[PDB]
Amino acid sequence: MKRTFQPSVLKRNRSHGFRARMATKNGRQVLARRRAKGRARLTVSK
Amino acid sequence: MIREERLLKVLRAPHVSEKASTAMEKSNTIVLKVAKDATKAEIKAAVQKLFEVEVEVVNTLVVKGKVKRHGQRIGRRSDWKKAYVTLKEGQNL
Amino acid sequence: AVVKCKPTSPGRRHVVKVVNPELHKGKPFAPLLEKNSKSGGRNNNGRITTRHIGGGHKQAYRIVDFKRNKDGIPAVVERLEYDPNRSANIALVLYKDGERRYILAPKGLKAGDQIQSGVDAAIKPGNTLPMRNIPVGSTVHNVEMKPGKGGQLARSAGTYVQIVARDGAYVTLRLRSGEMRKVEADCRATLGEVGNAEHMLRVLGKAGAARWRGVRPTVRGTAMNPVDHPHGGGEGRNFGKHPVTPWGVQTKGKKTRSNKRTDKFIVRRRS
RNA sequence: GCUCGCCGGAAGACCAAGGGUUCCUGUCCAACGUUAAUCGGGGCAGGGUGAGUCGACCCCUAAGGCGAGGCCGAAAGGCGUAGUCGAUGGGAAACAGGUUAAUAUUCCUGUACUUGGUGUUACUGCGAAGGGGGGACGGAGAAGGCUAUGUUGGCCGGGCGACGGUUGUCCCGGUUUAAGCGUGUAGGCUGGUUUUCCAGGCAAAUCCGGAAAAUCAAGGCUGAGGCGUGAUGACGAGGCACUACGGUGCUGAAGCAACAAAUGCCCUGCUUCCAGGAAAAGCCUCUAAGCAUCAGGUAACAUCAAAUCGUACCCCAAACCGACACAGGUGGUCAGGUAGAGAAUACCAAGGCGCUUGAGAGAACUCGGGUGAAGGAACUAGGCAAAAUGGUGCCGUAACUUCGGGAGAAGGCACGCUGAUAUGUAGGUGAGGUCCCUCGCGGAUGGAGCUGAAAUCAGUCGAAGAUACCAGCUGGCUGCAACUGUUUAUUAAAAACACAGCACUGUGCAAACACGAAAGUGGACGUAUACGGUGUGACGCCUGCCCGGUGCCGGAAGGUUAAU
RNA sequence: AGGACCGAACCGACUAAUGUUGAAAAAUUAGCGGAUGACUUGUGGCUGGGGGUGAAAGGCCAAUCAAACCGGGAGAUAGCU
Repeated sequence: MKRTFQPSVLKRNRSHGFRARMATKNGRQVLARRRAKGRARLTVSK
Repeated sequence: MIREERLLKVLRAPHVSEKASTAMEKSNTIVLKVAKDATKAEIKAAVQKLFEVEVEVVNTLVVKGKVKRHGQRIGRRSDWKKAYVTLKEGQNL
Repeated sequence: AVVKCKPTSPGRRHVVKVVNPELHKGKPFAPLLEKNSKSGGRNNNGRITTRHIGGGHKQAYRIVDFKRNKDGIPAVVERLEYDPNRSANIALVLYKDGERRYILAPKGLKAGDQIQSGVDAAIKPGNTLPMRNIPVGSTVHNVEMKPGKGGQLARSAGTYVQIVARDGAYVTLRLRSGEMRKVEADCRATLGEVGNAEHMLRVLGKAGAARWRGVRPTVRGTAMNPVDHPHGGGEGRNFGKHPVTPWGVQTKGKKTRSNKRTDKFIVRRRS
């Protein structure tokens, strides 16, 4: 059956990637919480 | 021209294997590990000027590093670059 | 020429076509075409603002000359063409100085026919000229509402506007609505009536024909749940309410004009 | 290794996405593998991915994103012009053969092609975020010409055969060759050329558009395939010499023709139909500012450059998405034989597999199937399930009907094999020869050869000739819904939703209406034959009475009536 | 010609049986509907929570939907267990 995760790298990055978190106020606050929690990978880039 | 300070840092090791060996003893090509940011003009110039031979053409691939592990600790090795340096008819090394 | 299709396969049983042998079978004139991307009924916020729109055939826009600015230069009608963006047909015309333009095609106008815009134009169908020079009681289409702006009244097929008065700087116009409106008399207008009247006689025949003009289905309000439409719910068919829009405003009677700026120009509302 | 079975429009082959070393070799069997394991997609180590031509990057753009200024907004921020990004689309160029354990249009051999830089030489008006062309583009249908590919004959090499026969109307195998370059064909489109003039293409224009003449009747554009060359080369069934028996080298015959034939190519064509079918760059042209014995343009030759990243391997799957080595999901490409209308179906080729627990026994019972005396719905909520029907041709076919249907109504008959008509016909294709020449990829004649239905007559076999697989059960009365469609992903597919059609009502354009603190945007580059809302729901005959209540529309006299 | 007819791919999901600590958190097998269209599909884009989208089922919005998920107010409150 066709499950929910149908992967695509270009949609992974355009959607949840770094240049797209940095592109706005609230994604920068996301990166700030991931750095402050102290996190090995911030976004999902590769 | 390429400066000689750049041109010394490019070639890194001769690559020893059996594909390399049959490339030397069968098709004049010496195979050698180069700098990761080394272009084909740099490798050609560096073999022209550091082994004093005449290079016909260079072919460069980039080899991806293998994820090994020690114990239960993984790690990728490291990517390197391998240059197939096709020499002319007059060569030794 | 309207044609009833023979009833092979339902779906064709009720279709009436409006065929026109004088339309150009071929490609339109290219440098008066441009891209017309379809929207889906959705504004710059992405949201559906006008419902029921979407799909349909790909269409190219045709720059139709509504202004009719080339004054005094005659133009022969080169051909007539199908325009997908309108109810009427468009005539491709060729001015004497070698410029082609598309105009709305009036009623009698065929290929090889002289039209002429401007003040000293002859009064005959196809000639755009200001309404201080048109006689009272003449059918007139493609009417401007502000001088220099372009035609906006009576553009849809088979539609005309009658000039009934010339009191001063204004002409009283019986719009196709039935409404009497004052327009400034310097506004150009094209003589005759616009010419595909039989457009209204076609009957479409099946559901997919509506679909291919870009008209998605209309779910009626009473078939929904109360969360969706004010008509909603009820254990079999159940109306019981005064009929409203999906936003609660009364349909079936309730007047929704509020302008106050253009009420000066309305002599009598429609009836 | 020999047999046996399974897939073969896939369970073969090649990719994209996705994964990321799973690829290949050596080595180990702890754990992982639903068992054992010497094996493995497991552990450990080593190896492996070679590009001017493939793809990305790059040039150009769609939807859409972002957006200097800007308009807007308590702030955050919204929208958006110039612009700038964004492929799933447009834009230069390589093919055959060989090779590795593992890469190959990348390496090697042979033969090519493309775009830029620079230099020389000959001629020369060049020049844009500007003008024009072009790129540039729908659905369906129909043939015609081809090819891939296949079949048969010829040729060449080999065999004459475990059991009757098999020197022949016999058996097995091979019969392959590309890009590029040259020619220009079956088609398809368009009249061509010269001169003058002009309110158009923001300016200019020799370009485009337009208006006059004059002359010629042809020119041009495009185009599959074939043919020639590439190629006296490669490949080639097989033999020969050594053989770490794994193979390794050497040598190597024929290498043709006929017919059939695509869903591929001519074809972005042609015919037709409404529902009227991207953009921008490369490309070709025109000039403006400027530069004008310079620069630049064109042509030939030479020379240099073409960087960077991807390239392993799986990819309908044990490697991706499904927690699993999961009976599920996953886009594109190639598509052989026989029978067949066919990409169905049966059996097969190439190729790949036998599904990572086995050995027995042959109880009840469960699951998947086969058959069944007589009866034949008696079962049951209900013919649920099963059984039955099932092909092609011809005959024949009712009520009712919107005249289309109903209709494949219903119901029948024929069907294999052999021989003759006819040492294979009708038809298709069509050589050599002959005739003419505007002479060749020509047309006329001619029929050799190949292919080849279908029908009749005669005979013969079986219980049965649509023999397997595949492949309608039919009829009568009636409710609802007109019809095709849509819907409760995962107990409801329906009479419900939709629908064409009808009506009412709003809406005069800065439209009503909707999203939006606003700007703005959709409505719509539309304009009342249009658009929005509401109900009803093809079609036919129709749609009666009630305005007291609630709503809406209209009226303005009087009563009451806020801020002030 | 056709929201035409029969029928594979392709899309679907009408019936039955199995399965129901499944091979599978919705499938398999045998039949079944559509199959040139209101079709189907790939790649990208857009719409967002009292909001979207809806041929309307209160369906769908990441195995979640009469108001998603995450985090916080937050140790809500619980005359109840």
